[PDB]
Amino acid sequence: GPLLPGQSFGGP
Amino acid sequence: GPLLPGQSFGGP
Amino acid sequence: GPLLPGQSFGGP
Amino acid sequence: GPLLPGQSFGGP
Amino acid sequence: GPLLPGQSFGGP
Amino acid sequence: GPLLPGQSFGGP
Amino acid sequence: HQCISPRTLNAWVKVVEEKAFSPEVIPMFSALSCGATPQDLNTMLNTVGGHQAAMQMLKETINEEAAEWDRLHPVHAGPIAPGQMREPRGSDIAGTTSTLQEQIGWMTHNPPIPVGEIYKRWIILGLNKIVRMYSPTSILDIRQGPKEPFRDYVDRFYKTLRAEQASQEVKNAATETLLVQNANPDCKTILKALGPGATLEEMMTACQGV
Amino acid sequence: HQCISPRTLNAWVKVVEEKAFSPEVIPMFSALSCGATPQDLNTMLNTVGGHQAAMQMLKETINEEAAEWDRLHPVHAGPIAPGQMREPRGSDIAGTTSTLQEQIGWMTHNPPIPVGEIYKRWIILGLNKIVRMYSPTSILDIRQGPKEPFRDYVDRFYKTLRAEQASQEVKNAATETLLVQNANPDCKTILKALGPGATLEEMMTACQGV
Amino acid sequence: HQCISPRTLNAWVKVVEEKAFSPEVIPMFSALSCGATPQDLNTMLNTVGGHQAAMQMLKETINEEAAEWDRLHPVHAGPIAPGQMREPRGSDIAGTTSTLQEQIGWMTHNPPIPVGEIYKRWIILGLNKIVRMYSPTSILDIRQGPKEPFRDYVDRFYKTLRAEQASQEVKNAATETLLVQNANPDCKTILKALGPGATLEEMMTACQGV
Amino acid sequence: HQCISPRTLNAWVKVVEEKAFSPEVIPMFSALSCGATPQDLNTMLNTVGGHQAAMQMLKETINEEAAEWDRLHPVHAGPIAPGQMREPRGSDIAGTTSTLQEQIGWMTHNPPIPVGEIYKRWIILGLNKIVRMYSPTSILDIRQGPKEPFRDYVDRFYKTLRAEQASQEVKNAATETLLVQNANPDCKTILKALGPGATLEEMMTACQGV
Amino acid sequence: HQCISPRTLNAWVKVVEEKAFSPEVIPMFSALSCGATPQDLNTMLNTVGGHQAAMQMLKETINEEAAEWDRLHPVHAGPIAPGQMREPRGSDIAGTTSTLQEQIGWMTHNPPIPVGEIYKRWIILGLNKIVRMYSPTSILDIRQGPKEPFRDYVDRFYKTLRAEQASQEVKNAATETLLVQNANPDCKTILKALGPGATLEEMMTACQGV
Amino acid sequence: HQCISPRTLNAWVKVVEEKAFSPEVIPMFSALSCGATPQDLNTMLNTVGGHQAAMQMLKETINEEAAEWDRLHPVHAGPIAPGQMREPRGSDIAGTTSTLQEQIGWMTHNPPIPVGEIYKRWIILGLNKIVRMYSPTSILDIRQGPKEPFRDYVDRFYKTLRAEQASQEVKNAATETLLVQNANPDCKTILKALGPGATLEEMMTACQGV
Ligand SMILES: [Cl-]
Ligand SMILES: [Cl-]
Ligand SMILES: [Cl-]
Ligand SMILES: [Cl-]
Ligand SMILES: [Cl-]
Ligand SMILES: [Cl-]
Ligand SMILES: [Cl-]
Ligand SMILES: [Cl-]
Ligand SMILES: [Cl-]
Ligand SMILES: [Cl-]
Ligand SMILES: [Cl-]
Ligand SMILES: [Cl-]
Ligand SMILES: [Cl-]
Ligand SMILES: [Cl-]
Ligand SMILES: [Cl-]
Ligand SMILES: [Cl-]
Ligand SMILES: [Cl-]
Ligand SMILES: [Cl-]
Repeated sequence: GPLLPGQSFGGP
Repeated sequence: GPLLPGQSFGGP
Repeated sequence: GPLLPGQSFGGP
Repeated sequence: GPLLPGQSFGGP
Repeated sequence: GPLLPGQSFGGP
Repeated sequence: GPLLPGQSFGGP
Repeated sequence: HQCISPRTLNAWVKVVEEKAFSPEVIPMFSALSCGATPQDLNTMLNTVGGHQAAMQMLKETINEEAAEWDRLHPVHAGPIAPGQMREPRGSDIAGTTSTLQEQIGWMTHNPPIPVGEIYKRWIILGLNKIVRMYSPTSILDIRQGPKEPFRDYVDRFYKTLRAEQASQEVKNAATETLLVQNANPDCKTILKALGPGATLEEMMTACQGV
Repeated sequence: HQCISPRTLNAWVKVVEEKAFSPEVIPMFSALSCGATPQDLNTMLNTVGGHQAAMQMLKETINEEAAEWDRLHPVHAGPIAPGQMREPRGSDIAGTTSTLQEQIGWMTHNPPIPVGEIYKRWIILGLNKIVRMYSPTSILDIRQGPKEPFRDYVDRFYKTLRAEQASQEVKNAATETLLVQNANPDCKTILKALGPGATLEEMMTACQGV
Repeated sequence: HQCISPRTLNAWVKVVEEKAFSPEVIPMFSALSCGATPQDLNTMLNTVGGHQAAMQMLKETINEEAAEWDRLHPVHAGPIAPGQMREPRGSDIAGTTSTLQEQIGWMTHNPPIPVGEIYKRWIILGLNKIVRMYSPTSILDIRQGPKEPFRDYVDRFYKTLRAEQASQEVKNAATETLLVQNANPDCKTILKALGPGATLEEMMTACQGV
Repeated sequence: HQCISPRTLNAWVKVVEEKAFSPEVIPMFSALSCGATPQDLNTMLNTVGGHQAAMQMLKETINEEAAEWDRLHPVHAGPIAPGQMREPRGSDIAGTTSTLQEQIGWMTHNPPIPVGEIYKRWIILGLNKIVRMYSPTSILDIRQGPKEPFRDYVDRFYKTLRAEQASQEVKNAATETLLVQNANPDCKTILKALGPGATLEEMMTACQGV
Repeated sequence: HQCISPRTLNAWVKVVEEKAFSPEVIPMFSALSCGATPQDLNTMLNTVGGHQAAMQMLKETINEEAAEWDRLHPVHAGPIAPGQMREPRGSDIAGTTSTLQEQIGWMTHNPPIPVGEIYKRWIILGLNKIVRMYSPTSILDIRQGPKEPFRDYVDRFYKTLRAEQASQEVKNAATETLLVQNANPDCKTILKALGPGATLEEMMTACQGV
Repeated sequence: HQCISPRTLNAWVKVVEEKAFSPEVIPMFSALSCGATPQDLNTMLNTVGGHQAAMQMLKETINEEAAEWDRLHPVHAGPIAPGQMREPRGSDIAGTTSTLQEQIGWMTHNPPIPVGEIYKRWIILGLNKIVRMYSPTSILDIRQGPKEPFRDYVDRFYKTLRAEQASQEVKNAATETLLVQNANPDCKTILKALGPGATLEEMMTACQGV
C-alpha cells in the first residue's frame, strides 16, 4: 500500500 | 467477431 | 474523368 | 513591372 | 539568504 | 546614441 | 511509434460533437488517423461519447470484415521463426488480440503488413454506412423553389447526392436525370435552351440573377 | 525521457472538468498518458482538483494491485550487478519508492520492465471501477417512449450498457434480451416481423421515420 | 511523407466557413496545401461540407485537365523496370487510380514527377473559376459616391477588379479607363489637374480629406 | 538548454490566476518546471503578479533551505581544475550567485549536480507550506448534512484532507476516525452495519441513493 | 525549404484585420516573414482580403524597385554553367518570373543570392509608405490638454511621430522643438524650470501627478 | 538562428496589452526573448503599439548604455583577419549598425560575444526604470484597514514594494520597519506579542481569522 490518503500520488 | 457490445474498442 | 459526382475526391 | 493590378502577387 | 524582498527571484 | 525617436528599433 | 497528440484527439472529439455523422467527418477521420496503429484507431473510437447506436453498428461492420479476412487469409499453425512475425488474424487487425508492439512489427516489416490501413478501411466502411443511413433526404425530394436561387438548389442537390445511399451508378446519372427536371419553370426554360452536354458551370451561369 | 507538454496537462485537466467520470475519459486518459513514466502518471492524477472521493478510491485500487504484484513478483536480497538494475517493487511501479531515473532504466532495459504500462493498467482498472459505479442507470431501466425515435432509444441503450457494471457476459446478451423487448409497441411489431438474427443496422432501418 | 496536421485541416475548414469563395481563399489553400500529395489534396477537398455546387464544378474542371494530360502525355504499355516507376495517368495525378506510395515515389523520383503540384494547379484553376463566377459585381458598377472617401472607393475598385472575370488585359487598363472617370465630380477635378501618368499614391494623396 | 516555451509560461500564469494556491497547483508547477534550470525556475516565480505575500514566504523558505545546504555542503577554497567545475553554494542553486552556463554545467556534469531539482524541491517545499496554510477548513469541520449525498460529503472530506496541515500520521487515520463518525444518522447506520475494514468503494456503494 | 505554418498565415491575416496599417504591423510582417522565399512573401500578401487600395500601391512600389534593380543589375545573355545558376531579374526577385526551386537555389548558393531579403525590403518599403500616408495626424496637432496627464500627451506625441511622414531629421528635432512648447501652461512652467538637455524621464517625472 | 515563432510575438504583444508595465512583464519579456539576436529584440520592441512614451524612454536608456560600452570597449582600426570578426560597437549591440549574420557570428564565436545578452540587459534596465516610475504608490502609503484581512494588506505591501523605486537597502528593511507598524491596532497587538525575529509565516498565521 504505497499511496496514502491526503498525500500526493507517488509519496513525499 | 472481436468487438463486443458495451466493451471498449480493442477488447479488455 | 476520374472524379465522380456524389463520390469522395479520389474515388472509392 | 512584374506585378499587375487585379492579379495575384507573383503573376499567373 | 540569497532571495531579497521586493527583488526579482535570482537577484539583480 | 543609435536609437532615434520616431524610428524603428534598430535603425533604417 | 509516436502517440496521438492531444490536439489530434481534441480535434476528433470536437468534430464528432459539431458535425455528428455528416459526410465530411469521414475524410477528417482518415486524415487525423493517418499512420495510426490499430490501438490508436480503437482509442479514437473509444473517445466518442454518445452516438453509441452508430458505434455499435460500427462494431458489427468491423466484425463482419474481420470474419471475411479470416476466411480469405486463413492462419497456419507452427512456431514463428526468430527473424519473422506471426500473421495477423481478424481480431489482430482490430487490435483485439494483438499488442501495440506486434502492430508496429507488422507495419514496419519487410514486406510490411499495414494492419492500420486494413483496420481503417473497415472503420471507414462502417462509417460510410452510418452517414448515408443517418441521411433523412433522398435526391428525388430536392426540388428548386419558385424563388430559390439556382446556386442554392444545386447546393442542396449535391449535398444530398453526396450523403445519398443508392449507388454510384445512380449518382453518376443523377445530374442528367433530376437536376434540370426539378428546377423551377423559369430557370428550366433557360437550361433546356442550352442543349444537352452543358457543364454545371454553363448551367449555373445561364440562370444567374434569376 | 521528455516531459508532459503543457497542452497534455491542460487537456487532461479540462476533460476531467467537462466529462467528469463518463466512460470516454478512460481512453483519453490512456491516450494522453502514452509512454508515460510512473512519475508522469502520478503527476496527471495529482493535477485533478475535486473528485477526491474517486481519487481516494483510485489509491485503494492501486494499493491492492501493488500488493498482488509483491505476492506474485517477490523481491530477492543481494547487490545489484553493475550492468543491470534492481527489480521494481509494488511501490516502485507506483512511483512511490522509485526515482525517475530508475523508471526510465526499467522502461529502456533489455529486456525492458514497462513499469509505466503496468502502473497505467492499475490506474485504468481503478478508473473503470469508478465509471461504472458513478453510473446511476441500469440497462433494465432503458425503455423506448411512445414517441421516442428508435435511434434515440438505441443511443441511450448502448450508452447505458457501456457504463454498466454487470459483466461482459450480460453485455453480450443484452441486445438479444432487452433491446426489442423494451421498445414501444409500434416499433416492436416491426422488429418481430424481421426474425431473429437481424443486425442492428437492419433493426434501426426497419423502424426509420416512426 | 508526413501527414496533414490537425491545425492544417482545422484552418482550411474554418477559412471555407468564414471567407467562402472570396479571392483570398485560393492563396491560403495553396499555402496550407504545400508539399501535399494528391491524397492529401483530395482529403482537403473532401473535408468541405456544403458548397457542393462549387465542389461539383471543381470535379468537372479537374476531369477536363486530366483529359488534357492524357492527350498530351499518352501512356505506353510495357513492364516497369525494377529501378523505375510507371508514368502517372490523369486519374493517377488526381489520386483516383494511384496509391499514396506511388504519389510519393513520383514526387521523390530523380527526376521527380511532381504529381502534387500538377494536381494543385488543376484544383487552383477550378477554384479560380468559382471565385470570379461567384462574384456579383462588375468593375463598371464601382462608382464613387458624392461623399464616399476616395480611399474607400479605390478599396472597392480593386477588390472588385481582383475577383473580376474579364481578362488580365482588361484589369491592366482598368485603372486608366474607369478609376478617374467613375470618381465623384469634386475628386475628379483634382485628379484631372494632375495629368496622366500619376501613380495611385499620387492620386489618393491629392484627394485626401475630401 | 532550450528555453521556456511561451505556452509553458502562459499556462503557469493562467493556473496561478485560476486555481490560486489550491493543492493541484504544485503538481502542475513541477510538471511545467521539468528539466528547468534555476534561472528558468526564478523566471516562473517572477511572472506571478499578485500573491506577493506568498511569494515573500516562498523567498524565506528558500533562504532557509539554502542556509541548510551551506551547513551540510560547506565550500572549499582553491582553484577549479580545467576539466571540472566549482561546487554550487546555496545562492548558486537558487540562481542568485550562479550563471545559466554554470547551472547547465552542473546539471550535465558526470556525475551531474542537479541544481534544478534541488532548487525545485525547495520551491515545492515552500509552496506546500502556503497551500496548507491558505486552507481555511479543518478535517474536523467536515460533517455530512442531513440530505447531503454521501459522495459529496466524501468529496469534501478528502479535498479538505489533501490541503490539511496536521501530519501524514493524522491523514492516514482520518478515514477510520472521522469519516463514518461525521456522517448523517441514516447513512451512519448502514456503514456501521458493514463492520470495520470496509473499503471506500464498499462504504460509498452501501449508501448509494440515500 | 519548409512551408508557412498555418499559425503563421493565421497570425498575419488576423493582424491585418485588427491593426490595419498602424506602424506595428510592419515589424510583425517582417518577423512572420523571416527566411521566406519570394513565393512565401507573395502568398502572405495574397491572403490579405480588403485593403486592396494599399495592396495596389504595394504593387507599384515593388514594380519601381524591380525596375531599379534591372538598371543596377543588368542581365547578361549566355548559357548557365552546370554548377551555377542564372542571375535573378527584377521579376525573379518578386517571384513573378522565378520558380520556388530557383529562389531556394539563389538563397542557398555560395555566395547566396538572398532574393527573399531583397523582395522583403521592397515590400517593407511599400508598406512604410502606406503606414505614414494612412496617418491622419501631424505632430504639430499634438497639444496637451488643460487636464491631460503629461504621460498621455507624450504617449500621443511619439505615437504620432512614429507614423509621421516628414523625415528622420524632423523626428530627431521634434522633441526639442514641439514637446515642451505644446504642453499645457502648468506643466510648461515646470519643464522650463529644468533647463535644456533634460531627458524624457526627467521631464515626465517633474510633471507627475499634475 | 531560428526565428521568433508567431506564438512568441503573439504572447509578447498580448502581455503588453494586458499587464502594461507591471513588474511581471520584465521576466516574461526576458523569457520570451531568450537566445534572441539584437534583431529579434528590436523586432519585439517594434511590435509594441502605444506606450510610445516608455518606448522613447527605452531608446534613451539604450543610447546611454551604448555610449558607456563605447567608452569601456573602444574600437581599434585595422583589417579583420579572415578567421575572426570585428568587435561590436554600441550601435552594433543594439542592432543598429550590425547585420543579423554578424550578430550570429558574435554569439557563436569562440569565445562568443553574447551581443544579444548585452542588449537584453540594456533593454531590461530601461524597462525596470519604466516599471518603478509608472508606479503611483509608495510603500509608506500601504496601511492595513480596520477590517482589512492581514493577508490582503501583506499582499498589497509586497506588491507595492516590488514595484517600488527607493533602493534594495530600503526594500530589505521595509518589513522590519513598516509592516507591523502600519497594521491595524487589533493585529498589531498580536504581532508585538510575538517578539522580533518572527518570520512572515509566523506573522500571518498569528493574525489568521481576524
Ligand atoms: Cl459526441
Ligand atoms: Cl509474432
Ligand atoms: Cl434539403
Ligand atoms: Cl475537476
Ligand atoms: Cl538499481
Ligand atoms: Cl437515460
Ligand atoms: Cl463550409
Ligand atoms: Cl509503378
Ligand atoms: Cl461594392
Ligand atoms: Cl496572479
Ligand atoms: Cl566553475
Ligand atoms: Cl467544505
Ligand atoms: Cl483585412
Ligand atoms: Cl538557372
Ligand atoms: Cl491623437
Ligand atoms: Cl499595447
Ligand atoms: Cl566582421
Ligand atoms: Cl494599494
